Amino acid sequence: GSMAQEQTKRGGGGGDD
Amino acid sequence: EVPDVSYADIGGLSRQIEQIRDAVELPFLHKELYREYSLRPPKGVLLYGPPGCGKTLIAKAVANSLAKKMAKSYFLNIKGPELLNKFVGETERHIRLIFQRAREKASEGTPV
Amino acid sequence: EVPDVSYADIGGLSRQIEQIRDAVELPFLHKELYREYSLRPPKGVLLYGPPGCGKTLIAKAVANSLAKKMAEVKSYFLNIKGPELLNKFVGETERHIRLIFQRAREKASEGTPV
Ligand SMILES: Nc1ncnc2c1ncn2[C@@H]1O[C@H](COP(=O)(O)OP(=O)(O)OP(=O)(O)O)[C@@H](O)[C@H]1O
Ligand SMILES: Nc1ncnc2c1ncn2[C@@H]1O[C@H](COP(=O)(O)OP(=O)(O)OP(=O)(O)O)[C@@H](O)[C@H]1O
Ligand SMILES: [Mg+2]
Ligand SMILES: [Mg+2]
Repeated sequence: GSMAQEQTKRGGGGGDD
Repeated sequence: EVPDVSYADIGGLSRQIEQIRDAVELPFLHKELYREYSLRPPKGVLLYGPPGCGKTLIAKAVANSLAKKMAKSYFLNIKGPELLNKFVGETERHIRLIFQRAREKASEGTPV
Repeated sequence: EVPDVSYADIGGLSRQIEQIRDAVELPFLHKELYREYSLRPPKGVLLYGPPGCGKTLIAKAVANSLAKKMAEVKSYFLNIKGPELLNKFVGETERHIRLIFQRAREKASEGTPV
């Protein structure tokens, strides 16, 4: 019986032009 | 590959060494004997207990004893956080490549 | 910036300072005698206690002692803030840990502790 708050973990992403 | 370890270094664990011999060493030493009784070899062995009780010691000891017992065996050690990549790719590619190499070495005949 | 605090600047700890000084110097002051007994140097040191009792002071003293020892013969002492290595990317933190340990063991030698 408790509430949680989320911390995100960014994932790598790369594009060309 | 970690050499210089054997069951002789580990003391006080007699039953567990015998069990890990039965589950791992015995299927490699005897295959037709297993097939005669239609007993499938155990595929997976997990070690659990209080910290520092010798799980890694038993692991390296059995890894060396498999090579020494046969009359070329390959031991692969991989950790969890090792196979994690920040990119979206290679998170699963590395594991699949590792298992493909394990299958290749098995096809070569060397136990993995 | 090398800290300028030595063991003579810490008072009231004639035992804990002795223990850490032994664990840092004795395996490297007498290597052959340690090898004779086959006693490896300790690889894990933990400091705990109530806040503001001298833990970071002892850390600075150890850093200064290492700096003086190396100057007798600078980059051997590695200072890491607690959550500093934490990163938002999923795999960056483990890679940073592995890189740090690999660099530390790269410079490691029998006569020079890291
Ligand atoms: N008979 C024994 N059984 C277990 N450990 C032993 C034995 N004899 C010596 N040890 C010592 O115990 C230490 C811990 O061994 P090991 O690394 O296998 O534990 P571990 O399973 O990795 O612990 P953890 O999983 O918590 O890291 C070794 O450094 C070894 O020197
Ligand atoms: N013998 C001594 N024992 C304790 N403190 C001392 C002593 N000599 C000087 N100090 C002073 O105590 C202050 C705090 O010491 P130190 O930074 O080592 O503790 P700390 O690591 O901040 O503790 P915590 O992080 O748990 O709060 C230092 O600024 C130092 O000037
Ligand atoms: Mg372990
Ligand atoms: Mg402090």
